[PDB]
Amino acid sequence: SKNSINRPKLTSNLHHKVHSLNKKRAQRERAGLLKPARSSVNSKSGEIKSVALDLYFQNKKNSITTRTLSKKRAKKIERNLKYATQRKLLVDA
Amino acid sequence: VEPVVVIDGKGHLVGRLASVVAKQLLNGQKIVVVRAEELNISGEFFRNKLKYHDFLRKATAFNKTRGPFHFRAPSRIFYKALRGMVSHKTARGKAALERLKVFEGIPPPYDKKKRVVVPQALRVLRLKPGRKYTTLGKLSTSVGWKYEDVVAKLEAKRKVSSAEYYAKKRAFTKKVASANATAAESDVAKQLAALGY
Amino acid sequence: GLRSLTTVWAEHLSDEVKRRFYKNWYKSKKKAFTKYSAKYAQDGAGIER
Amino acid sequence: SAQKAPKWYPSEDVAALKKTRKAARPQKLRASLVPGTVLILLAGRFRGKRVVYLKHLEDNTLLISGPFKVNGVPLRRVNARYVIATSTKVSVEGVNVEKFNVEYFAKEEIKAERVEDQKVVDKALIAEIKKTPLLKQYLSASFSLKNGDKPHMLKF
Amino acid sequence: ASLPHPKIVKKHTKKFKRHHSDRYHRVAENWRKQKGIDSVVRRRFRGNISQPKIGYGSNKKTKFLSPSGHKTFLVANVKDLETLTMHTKTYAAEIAHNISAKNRVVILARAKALGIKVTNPKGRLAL
Amino acid sequence: WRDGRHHTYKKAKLMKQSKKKTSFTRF
Amino acid sequence: AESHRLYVKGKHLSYQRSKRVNNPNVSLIKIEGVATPQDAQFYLGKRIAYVYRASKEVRGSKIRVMWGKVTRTHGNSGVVRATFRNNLPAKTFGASVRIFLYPSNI
RNA sequence: UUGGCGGAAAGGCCUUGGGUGCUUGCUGGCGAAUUGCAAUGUCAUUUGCGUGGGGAUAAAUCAUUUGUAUACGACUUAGA
RNA sequence: GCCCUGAAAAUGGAUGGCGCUCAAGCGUGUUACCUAUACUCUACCGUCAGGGUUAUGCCCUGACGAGUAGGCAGGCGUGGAGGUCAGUGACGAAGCCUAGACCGUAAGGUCGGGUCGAACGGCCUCUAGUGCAGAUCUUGGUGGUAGUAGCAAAUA
RNA sequence: GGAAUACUGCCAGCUGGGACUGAGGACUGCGACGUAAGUCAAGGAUGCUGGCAUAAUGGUUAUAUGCCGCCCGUCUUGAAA
RNA sequence: GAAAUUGUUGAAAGGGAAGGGCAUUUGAUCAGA
Repeated sequence: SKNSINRPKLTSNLHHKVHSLNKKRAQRERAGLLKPARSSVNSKSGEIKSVALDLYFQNKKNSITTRTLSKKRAKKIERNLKYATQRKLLVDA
Repeated sequence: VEPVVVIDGKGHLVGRLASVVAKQLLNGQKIVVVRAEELNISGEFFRNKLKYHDFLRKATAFNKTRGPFHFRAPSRIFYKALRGMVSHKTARGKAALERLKVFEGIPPPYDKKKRVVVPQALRVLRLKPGRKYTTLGKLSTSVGWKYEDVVAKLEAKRKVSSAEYYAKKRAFTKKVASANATAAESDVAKQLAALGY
Repeated sequence: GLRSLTTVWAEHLSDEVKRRFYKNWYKSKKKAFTKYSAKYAQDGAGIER
Repeated sequence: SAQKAPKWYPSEDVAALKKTRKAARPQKLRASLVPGTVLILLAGRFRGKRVVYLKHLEDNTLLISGPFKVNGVPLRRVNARYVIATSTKVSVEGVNVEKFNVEYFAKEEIKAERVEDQKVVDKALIAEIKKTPLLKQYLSASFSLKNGDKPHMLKF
Repeated sequence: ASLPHPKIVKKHTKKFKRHHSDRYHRVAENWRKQKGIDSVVRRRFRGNISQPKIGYGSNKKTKFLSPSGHKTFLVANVKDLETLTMHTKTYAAEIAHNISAKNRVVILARAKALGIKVTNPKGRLAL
Repeated sequence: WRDGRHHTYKKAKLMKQSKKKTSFTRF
Repeated sequence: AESHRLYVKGKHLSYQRSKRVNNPNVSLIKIEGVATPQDAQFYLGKRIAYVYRASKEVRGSKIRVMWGKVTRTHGNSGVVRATFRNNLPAKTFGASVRIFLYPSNI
């Protein structure tokens, strides 16, 4: 800032950074990568958060992730869901 | 009370102007200094030239390229005097100094604008008469500023243009004041006089 | 300091100076001063200004 | 057992409050506020609009009319601490503010009762406003702080 | 739901971390008093971490209370639940981590029947 | 102006300068 | 018409501070046209707002607000102390602030 | 739209004419309401995709080569 | 009384810096102002004392709180043992990961999710090979240095 | 000769603005105002009203900004060295 | 199937250190009622 003292440097850099970050946030919002509000129907607030069950119900409804399901855990989930619906039917009747 | 304040450096004292300006920038006011070549310092020329030489002999020994950079221009002298007040090694001080602009002479767009002064920094008001003072263009040309002959040649043109402007404005003002004096004595003007206008 | 505020070129120039402006001469279409030569039209208002 | 038990248990009897010696006492409004006084509003839908002062209510509020005819401000409740009181004044004689109370404004389009009351009061208000020159235009206008205005120095 | 209580204030929400637990992995965040005589943290220099002391203690009327106004009580069965039949406005059940989902439904049903607040429902019960 | 492209190029430079706040004379 | 201002412009200067220590809970405000504590005594008790812009829209606005109060004077030059519900971030030293005329005693 | 000036970083200043609206210089007639006793209460470029304006048709680098150059990069030349 | 001199070297340099000249310096006086874990008021924590009351507890009141060597007291935690919770558990034990939650001044404890696939905890007590950042500590493992030094004797 | 004012001090004189706090939880006591009745600013704040009812307040977390902050242990009169 | 250490992905910061304490803005994330 000594070779150009009458030119702003830091204020311009910070203007650039704030616009930088605002655009990235808006695009991460448009791409649906950020979680929705608390009261939206697709929200998960107060419930349990587990990628295993999320993937289970997604592959039941049935571009690169680290999220898998462990077929072991898939069988366990089917087992426990059979138990759950058995109890619900016993309430049924 | 303005977005930007243009200050004519003529007749001012470097350190006092630096203090008021610094405390204004740190408060958030945008300021633009002009006519730094006509700025003044207290004390005789010899003293301040000796001081600048004392500053000029200071330099990193094992490599001169990374030492105190001795800028010769009056604008840069004033900038040094100012930067020594501000904590320029902080983001706050950087943002403050980025609200400032210093110029030798009055270039555009500030030539077509109003300038002001700072009465608690003027030589004629702060100093006692019978006291030697120094001017910054002379000092800088002594210590190696090679542009004082262009700024005078350009100010001599700016002043002529401004004199034309003033001669036009002054006749317009005469017309306006005469028309107002003729409008006076009307009951509207009497009511305005009663109410203080 | 000193500032350049305008540079004026001639009407016709040689392949030599065009080569100086270019860095791969054997591939180019050699379009260097075409619009300037066109600016050298009837009265050369720009040139004279 | 995971967590054994406490031997002590607090009783769930919640105890009444002590007799509080804090009685409601009526408000003491500042001197500047007197009915028929012109007022300047500093907040709300009608911020910066000059109105008149009519009545002080049981809930510490003030009743004000624009009048609606000139500036578009209806009969309204206003707090006294969001208001500046000018020295300008109008003489209130004949306006029936006796009708209006706090229950008049309970809400639970616009009501014919409201427009009726507003017309019948602001005819009597305009009748006295016409005596002073320019007061209609003054109340029609809005208030704004210009460059170089200092409220601590300004006489209102 | 719970009883009226004084407004809860804590005096220190931040955690007390050991010195240089950020600098070394071998030094864990569990608090340990610095016994050094050359220690600026022990000597309480300006610009250093705070140390725990009894002045930071909480009010006795609001101690052991969660924001609901209840003291937590761990529960593993309906028998431990029925300990709190009276104390519904003071205590709140928390099902232990080792409990299974077929018994958690029983505990939740009895808690609903008795009018008890359970702190950790939806445990192993998303199905 | 020079009337051909200097007009557009200079106004664009000045507006880039005034949006990025990277101007020597203007703020 | 051209102006709809019902506030006074001020500047956020600093926190309450010693030489080497600062109290972020208290801020210092400089009011336009105020030169003395005898004049700032008018502005004591008044409400203060710092208004800033964000990119997000949260409740139908990109404009967010920080409210506070004037509490007392500071020195001889017409500077006042202020306390906010949430302290100001120190990136605002040299930023403009709105001092409203309510709660009014006139 | 006419004409002139301005090169210090001119990028702005003034001027001619005719349109186009407004005018609180003065007098009138309608509307405002429920934002509910305050909540800053939001008012001052285009990159991007509808837009169809919708036509025109450059270079550098690598590889190769030169040696006025060279530790390697770089530099300097040549090649449809 | 103030001012100049009244000797002191050698990397470039410091009334703290900027800089200040009817001072932003010297002397003196009058006010206003800034400001500490200091003083005053209030709340909360703990200790101590004094009182009251069929309960190493409950209530009322007040004064206090620095700390190395060191002393005393109350507590948290680990391995195994006697008793008990007719405790927990393949609808998932312990262990591990966790930008998630909570309780304690803290030691620590508790909850949710993921992984795992077989044993493990609270309480009244007992017992000890019981709590680590150091010891040019022990054993094992892993890095930066680093795609670096270099892989150039004996003719090809 | 007659007053006033300054200065100092007193009022169990009057009045206004601003900031922080609201501990405790049936009653009991000293008191005051009142013909009584009862009322009260008298042994710790009550009353009226609006908005939201959710990520808004708040917490956690990655950063930024203002100020501060020298690397631990041991040894010794005492060192960042 | 922990840590040191390492890779990819995603977010952020970076003008000759980083880390830490008080306070808040900004972004993300989250519980209770």
